[PDB]
Amino acid sequence: PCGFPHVENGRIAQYYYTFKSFYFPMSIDKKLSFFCLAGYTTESGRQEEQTTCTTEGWSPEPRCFKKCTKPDLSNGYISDVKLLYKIQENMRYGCASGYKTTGGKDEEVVQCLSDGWSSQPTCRK
Amino acid sequence: PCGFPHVENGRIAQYYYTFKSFYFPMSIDKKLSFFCLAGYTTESGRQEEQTTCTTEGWSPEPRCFKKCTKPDLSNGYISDVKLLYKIQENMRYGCASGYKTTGGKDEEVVQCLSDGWSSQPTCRK
Amino acid sequence: FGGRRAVPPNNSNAAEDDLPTVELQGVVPRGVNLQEFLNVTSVHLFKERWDTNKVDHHTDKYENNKLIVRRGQSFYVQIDFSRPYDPRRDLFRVEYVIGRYPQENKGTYIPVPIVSELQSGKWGAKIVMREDRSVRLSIQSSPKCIVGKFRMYVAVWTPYGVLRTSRNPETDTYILFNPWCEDDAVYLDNEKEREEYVLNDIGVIFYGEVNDIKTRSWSYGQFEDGILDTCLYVMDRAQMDLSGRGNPIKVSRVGSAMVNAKDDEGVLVGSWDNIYAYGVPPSAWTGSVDILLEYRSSENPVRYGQCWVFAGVFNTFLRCLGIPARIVTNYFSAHDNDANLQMDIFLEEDGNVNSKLTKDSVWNYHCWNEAWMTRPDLPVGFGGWQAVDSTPQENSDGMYRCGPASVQAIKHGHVCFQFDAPFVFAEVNSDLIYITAKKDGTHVVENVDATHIGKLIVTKQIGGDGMMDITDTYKFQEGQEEERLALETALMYGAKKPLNTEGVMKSRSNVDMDFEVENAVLGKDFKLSITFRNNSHNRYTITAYLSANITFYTGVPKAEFKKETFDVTLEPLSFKKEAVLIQAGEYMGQLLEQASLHFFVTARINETRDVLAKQKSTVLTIPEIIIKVRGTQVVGSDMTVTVEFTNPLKETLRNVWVHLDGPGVTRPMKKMFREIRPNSTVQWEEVCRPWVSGHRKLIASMSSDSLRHVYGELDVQIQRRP
Amino acid sequence: FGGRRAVPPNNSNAAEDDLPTVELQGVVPRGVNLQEFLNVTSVHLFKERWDTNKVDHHTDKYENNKLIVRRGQSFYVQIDFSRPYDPRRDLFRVEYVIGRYPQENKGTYIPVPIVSELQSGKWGAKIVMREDRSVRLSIQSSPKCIVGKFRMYVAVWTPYGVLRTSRNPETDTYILFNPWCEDDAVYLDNEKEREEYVLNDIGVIFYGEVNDIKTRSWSYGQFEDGILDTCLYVMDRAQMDLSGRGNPIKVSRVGSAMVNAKDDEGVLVGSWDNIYAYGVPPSAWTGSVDILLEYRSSENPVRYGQCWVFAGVFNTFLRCLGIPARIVTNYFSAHDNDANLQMDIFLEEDGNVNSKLTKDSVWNYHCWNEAWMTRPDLPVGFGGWQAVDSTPQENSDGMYRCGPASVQAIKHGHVCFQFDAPFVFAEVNSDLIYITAKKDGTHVVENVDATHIGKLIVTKQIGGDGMMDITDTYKFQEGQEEERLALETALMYGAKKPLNTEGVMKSRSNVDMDFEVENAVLGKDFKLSITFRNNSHNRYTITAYLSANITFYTGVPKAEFKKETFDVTLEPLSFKKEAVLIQAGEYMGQLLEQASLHFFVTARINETRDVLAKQKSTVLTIPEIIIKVRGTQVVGSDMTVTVEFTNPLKETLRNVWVHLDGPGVTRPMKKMFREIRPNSTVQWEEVCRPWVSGHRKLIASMSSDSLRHVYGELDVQIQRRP
Repeated sequence: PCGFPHVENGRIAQYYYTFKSFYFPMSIDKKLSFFCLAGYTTESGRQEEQTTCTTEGWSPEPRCFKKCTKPDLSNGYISDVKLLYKIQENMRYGCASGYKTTGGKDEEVVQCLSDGWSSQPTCRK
Repeated sequence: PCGFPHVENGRIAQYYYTFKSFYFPMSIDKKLSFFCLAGYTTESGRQEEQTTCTTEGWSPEPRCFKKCTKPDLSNGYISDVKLLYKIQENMRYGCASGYKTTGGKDEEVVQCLSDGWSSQPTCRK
Repeated sequence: FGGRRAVPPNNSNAAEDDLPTVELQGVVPRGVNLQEFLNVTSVHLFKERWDTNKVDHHTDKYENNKLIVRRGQSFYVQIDFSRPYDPRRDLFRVEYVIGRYPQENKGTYIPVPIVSELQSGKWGAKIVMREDRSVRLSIQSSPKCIVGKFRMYVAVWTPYGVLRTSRNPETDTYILFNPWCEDDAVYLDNEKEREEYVLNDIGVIFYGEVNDIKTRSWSYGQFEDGILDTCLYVMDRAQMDLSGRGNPIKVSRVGSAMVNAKDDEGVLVGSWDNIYAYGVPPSAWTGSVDILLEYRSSENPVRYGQCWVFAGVFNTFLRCLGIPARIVTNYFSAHDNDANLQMDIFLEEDGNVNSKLTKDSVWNYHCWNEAWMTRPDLPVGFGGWQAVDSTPQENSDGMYRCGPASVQAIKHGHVCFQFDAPFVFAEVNSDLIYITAKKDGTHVVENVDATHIGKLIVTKQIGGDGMMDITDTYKFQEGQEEERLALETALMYGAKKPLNTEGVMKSRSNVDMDFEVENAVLGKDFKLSITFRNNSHNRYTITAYLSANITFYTGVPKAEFKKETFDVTLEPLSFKKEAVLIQAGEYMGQLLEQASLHFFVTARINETRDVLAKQKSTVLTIPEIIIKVRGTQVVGSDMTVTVEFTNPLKETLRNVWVHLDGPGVTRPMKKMFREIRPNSTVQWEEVCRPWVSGHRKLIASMSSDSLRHVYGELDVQIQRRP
Repeated sequence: FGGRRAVPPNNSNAAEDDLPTVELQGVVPRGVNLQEFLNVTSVHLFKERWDTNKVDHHTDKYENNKLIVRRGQSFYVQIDFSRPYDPRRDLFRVEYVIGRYPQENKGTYIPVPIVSELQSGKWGAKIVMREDRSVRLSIQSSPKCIVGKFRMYVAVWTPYGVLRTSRNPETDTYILFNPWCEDDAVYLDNEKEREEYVLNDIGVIFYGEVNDIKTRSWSYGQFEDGILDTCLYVMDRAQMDLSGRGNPIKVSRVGSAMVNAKDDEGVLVGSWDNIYAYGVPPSAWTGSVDILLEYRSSENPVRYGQCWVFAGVFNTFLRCLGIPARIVTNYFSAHDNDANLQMDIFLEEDGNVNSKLTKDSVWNYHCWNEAWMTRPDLPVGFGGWQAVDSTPQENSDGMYRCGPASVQAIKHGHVCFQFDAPFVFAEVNSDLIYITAKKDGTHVVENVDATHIGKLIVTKQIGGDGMMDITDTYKFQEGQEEERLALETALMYGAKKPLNTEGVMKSRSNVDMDFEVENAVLGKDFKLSITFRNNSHNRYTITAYLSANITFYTGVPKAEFKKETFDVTLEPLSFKKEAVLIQAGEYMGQLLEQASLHFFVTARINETRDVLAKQKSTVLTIPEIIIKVRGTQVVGSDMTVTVEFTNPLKETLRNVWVHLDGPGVTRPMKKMFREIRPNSTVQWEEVCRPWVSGHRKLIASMSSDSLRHVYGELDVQIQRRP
């Protein structure tokens, strides 16, 4: 049976915290809906997902990753207007003339990986 | 300044869980209400109480103590219909005919403490 | 001018507007050959009830000759142009339009884009086939689409403007909620539960008392001719904004508020006066169909309703729009609780019941609806069944319907969430308190009973007429920690216990008392037996009182038909039994409808002063109406229905109305008999021509100036027509 | 019979019952010497406004001769008996009684026990002195006590039952909410905030537009004679259950729903029609006092109201009952949002505003109340200010008032909690969307402005008439992460964004555009100046359009008074300025009330297709009314008030009404002038006899068949009378 899921940066249905000794451990193939706090997302980019009790425990694990923040870059610009970027979401930034991206390009798209940017956005010379 | 309190078995106001990095650390003399879940109670036996930020941190300490359950008393009786008792409340129990309590009397009073009843309810033959 | 709004509220589905047959745009040259561009000649909706659209949408049951489809699911249409379609230059789209002030951003004007593939969750149309002049589209509606009756147009774009089909009422399309679509907020994940809670048109309503449960059938008839239009008319009379009718929470919240009429502007006038002058007795109605059609035609509140009538009408409304719904009956319902978890009984000093102060009354049963939906306004874990009670009580808004309250919230006492959850929790979880009103004017709490309120909650079982116990869906097993955890959670979120029972303790006398009333037929004598047991080596003496009262099923008393006193000795470690014979001449002249009696037995032990208090209802059994049939039980064939009623009383019944009903078998009909002498039998015969095959039910009822709440039913197999 | 309820609902404070002057107990003998028991000869309430009871309760301001006290706090009375009271042999109690069906467990019959010490939070009476036949009591009310006008009785217990004082209307005691008592739900811990939000009777209402904030005074007058009785009458006309009137949440929820009259129920008929036939123009009212008294005397909805009129009347109601309350004005309010966080503007392909589709509007300002209370129905930390918009909005329950929504919940986006929080959140946090409605019928999101809605929120400052910015109490600093967290939390709980603003981005060109409109006096020409600035080494050509509209303050347009087109060439890094003159003759014939103008500037850059779009409002300044005073400003002395008004137009004003008001200085008065020639001036003079000392304010207003929304005020110090 699957024990009480310690959701990180997130929650399960909030009666389960009070009635914990009644509901847990759960039987295999029981499903449980969990959700992230604001500023966090599940690895799929969903705010909410079902985990399932298995012989492996809760699968997928109820882990919420933190959103990447808009970078403090200079000598350049960010095309995307938003401040926070979902996990596995990607964002485009570009150089002023006479500058080149971290990838050496005119413009570069970087992804917020499972934690942190795939590269630090910067427009070098 | 005072950090984000870890209210075990309890909660502070729900937005503080999301807006943590904005509200904390907290300046001295801010007062922060907290409350225990069902089945738990504060040191004073309240459900909701205020902490105050001090140079030493939070005070009084945000801890929630589990209510003591009515015993499955062997060979005995209890006065009360109650299932759960406040922390540092007390309970009276007594003997079937021909039996004597853990303390050897016909009746005994036990206090609910942090780890359970001050003495285990039981009547010896 | 009118500075409040740029356009009036689009809050009626019956309202329409005149879409231009041509929208010329800009400068249009002289002599433009607009007939180079496509003209639509005919549109086909494949709308026949045996055909793929209505069968796969589960809408073939509706007695309606227009296209009815469920949102979130694709359906076919064919369009015939004046010339073959040329994708390189012929741009066109279907338009769905609703109300008088349709707007695209409000979802009340819907241009359906042509697409190579239908996306999930989007309006669109796929050209699945082309054949000379004709194109066949697979259209898909949004799973969040407004529910209602849409006008359809086809519009072709040109450099010069838009050319559009004229108003064609034959193409009006009903879009309904889709329990079969995984993306719909009303999605129900079990086919048997969809078949029961949406496609079943005959309900069972449970009444009587928890020791003597009674059943009656109820025709929901949500498929009958004009009922869908009547549900739309109900929302139009609510003046519900069309952009809100896509939401099952708001549709439940407004539809339930429409069920009980305060002044005008509601479906049913609530009455419990037992007279029902200038109206129909609530216990006469056989089903929702004639109530709804009377409302639709008279445009005024129908007289009269009660809790099961309101629940029946609202269950028809929900199932007709396609929200899954069921009626549930709670036994010993603490209605009008004001979110207090305590019902007070007042006692005289000698231990008799103080009938002057005892004005709280516990309803032997109460009916409310459950509707199935997700709750995206709440946090996770509160979807599924939502309790809606269309019977008004004082809540935080006022004297109104309560809910939708999440049943999963109620079970856990999480009653901080909307709507009205503390009052529904208090309805199932209140205690009884027995209070001595002393002669010095002080009040002393004598006794508490947590077990009485909401002892059982029942609903019709899936695929049969048996009851299903659902009590454990509303509250945890009694006397366990989780019940206390739920109670404490409810007390955290504004449930109340005005009286501290903290000082109450079990009776140290170790005496116990209980009594039983045997079930009886109306007009028979019956025995009430009171038992006392002394589980102590002490001798005691006890004074005990029986008060027997005739009551409405709401527990409201009318008269104390019997009163008796006992003086009893209980000798050490013993037991004693008193018996009472109750005769027909005591109660028969006085009974109210549903023939309910309520007994208090209360006793004070002289030596220890403890009070013992118990109370029990019972409902007298009234003989059933008998239905019989003759002839070919075949669709479109004549069948003869015989309704038989035998007057059970010692008296002549007067102004006897008999009602007959049965969806797909007969329209609602009623017959008047001037008098039925005791114990004579009336018969009524009708010739009816059934139009729905399979298992069907005939339902009958009786009402009169002195007897009512009498029912009967018959299952009939109707064969398919040759 | 009546089976619905054991006793009729106790829902009117005006209703009374006749308590027996003797209640017999047992078989009372013949000729009992009842004169051995106590009989009450007189009761003194020390109810004089200068006396300790009203001073310490802060109820001495009310123009009411009866006793008024605030719940949860002690007050003195004295009882004079037929003989000295003798605790050994004499039992007596005070009874407080309210409504027609008072019951002890419902809190509407209140026996006050004589006690040794007043227990905290309990009803009780302490004998503080005895002298000869008189006992002086200190009585404490429960902090949860019902608020309303209680009857009072004194009852003496005897072996033969109860002897009770007869009905004495001199003793009727108003129990109010107590902001000063730490146990009251309305408790306010700050002295000056209690002084302002409860005891101040003159408000300030902020209007106009955010770049030219106009201000006016408003007489709340909650202490004026008969206003408290009118607030009780308002709750009686709601048929609000008396047992519910102890709750400030329910009192706010019901009273706000009572403020807007739908049908012939409610205080004010809403109108925005600019004509106001058969009624008073909403801009004519100087205060709540004459509205509430007209309602109380006519028993019918007052004609007519608007958002600030509803807010003023509801603020008077709240402060009168003692719930701390203030008006707040939001600038650029997204009203009628239906929880949608998006307002759409539609553009033609050439980038001109499509007025045909652009039917959303943003109100230049909107007013609602905040009431201060704890929220025991919600989790911890949502107490304090509760937003209550008494203006009807399409809501979770059809078209109704919104709230009380916790401001602390709104700011953090926890709109899952009741009541109506998503709609209030959307009022302040919506975005403008600019959408090209292409000629092919497709909609392309061209631009987004997250900054425009709710740019400022203001209220009257404590103890002065300056504005206090409270915007940070409703939402975090714009563009910071905490705004995104609040938005995402709101989207978790049923706020909506219909269109995904993902296919929209920073302009490719990096051209800025902005424009300024100078403020003007009504009837003057003024300059509007548009600037375009190039931040790139490219050269651009731009086509730009100005649309100038006359609008209601709700942003609903009436006429396009000016339309202009500009062709601009921007050199690399260059800028250009376009100056537009707007002439009085273009707008003066056409202005609506509040004289509001709205300008769209939009442009498309030909080389990059980017759309630039901005919109701004102005309100034309209208000269104030002049108030003057003559003679001694002493209470009870005659004072001469002169109200002067000069017609600002070049036309004859007709049917001019001037109103004058000022609580404690003058009752509401109004004067009719048949005509006022274009440049002419009128004077009105009254003699008024002020009855309140200290700083006071006179308030005046003007209205006519054309010009209205014109105001004036004067601060008058009134000296205490000798």
